[PDB]
Amino acid sequence: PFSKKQLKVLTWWRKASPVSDKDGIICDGSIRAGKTIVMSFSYVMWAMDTFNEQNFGMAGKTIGALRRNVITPLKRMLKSRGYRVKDHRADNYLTITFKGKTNYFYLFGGKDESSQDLIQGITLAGMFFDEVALMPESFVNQATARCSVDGAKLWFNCNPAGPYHWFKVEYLDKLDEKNLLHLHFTMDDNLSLSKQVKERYQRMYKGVFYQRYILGLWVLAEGIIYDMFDQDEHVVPTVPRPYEKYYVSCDYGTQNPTTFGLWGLYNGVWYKVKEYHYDGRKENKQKTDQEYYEDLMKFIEDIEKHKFKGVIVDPSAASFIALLRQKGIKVIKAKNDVLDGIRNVATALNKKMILYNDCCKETFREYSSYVWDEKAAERGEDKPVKQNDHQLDADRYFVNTILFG
Repeated sequence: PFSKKQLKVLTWWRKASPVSDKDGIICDGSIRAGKTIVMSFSYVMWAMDTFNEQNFGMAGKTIGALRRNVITPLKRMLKSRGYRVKDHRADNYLTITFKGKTNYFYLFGGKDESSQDLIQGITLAGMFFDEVALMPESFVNQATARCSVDGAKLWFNCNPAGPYHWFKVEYLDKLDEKNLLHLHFTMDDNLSLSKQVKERYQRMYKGVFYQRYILGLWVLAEGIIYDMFDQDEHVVPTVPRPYEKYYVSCDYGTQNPTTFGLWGLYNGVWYKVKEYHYDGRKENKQKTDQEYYEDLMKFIEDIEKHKFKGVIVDPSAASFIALLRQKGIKVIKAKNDVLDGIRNVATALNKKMILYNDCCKETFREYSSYVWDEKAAERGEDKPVKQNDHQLDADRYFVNTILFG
């Protein structure tokens, strides 16, 4: 069962609809509202019905993201209803055929290099954006400019960012000016989710991320980032526990602070067991990659190497990664997504996927001074102020790479 609102996405374009004259549709709102899948399916339906031997565009933050989110379940859904699909993987387009008709669906990425050469020249009968909130504005405008065929329709799908964000300002606020339908989506509009499963997702988020991804609201990122951190809840005594696995997470910095952090699993919870924190300026002495390698070994002396699963480090610190690999240390390149990492660290704090030993003094100080960039947030761009963020960046590298995936 599709909800009343999901059905509106499936039927708005059909000639029988009152709102079929509109030049496109925007579906913003909460996560898990069942909007990405119905809107993807409706786009293909529409395209197949309305045109023949015509080109269409589908876009994501990256072509991979687009495939995992949208295409792969869309293809199973299309095959079910009796559409013949043929994915041309390396070429990044599909040919869907249905009741004698055939159309061409090209896959693009927001920042992708190969995409930006194709979108300069291709002609399109329509365009579809998934997570348009994340895509760069310039690519989105250049893609709509390629929709030159008569009867073309623009389809936008996203989750909320800040209310100064270009997509809010230029598309959602200027809704009649571009002649677009708008359907806002909540978890109420996903009938497959039980009141049991829905209350589980509401627990996952608090603060700005709750207001954005649950209430569906374009609310401003302001003040303390991890407002849900709570020394009652998240700090525990620094006493030995029988840890199953281990990692070390590392923000590298010669000029700045370098930090390590021993993470350790125990009954479904990862504990930041201790912290390393070396400042060049304060100590009045920088450190070489050798010296940090040496320190990293002292940092993990006491743990059993059969439980130690590797050092997570930012790809930028390659000079360090080279050395660590020469010394037979397993390196994991960190999933360095800033905004999505911050979002996940909070979700881990809220669900209590992580806890901290009371000895993590530098980390707790950073929690109280990690703040959103206020100036940039009111330009549309949600960013952290990169200052007192060295333990918290390492903690993000760990949570985003190990816990989430």
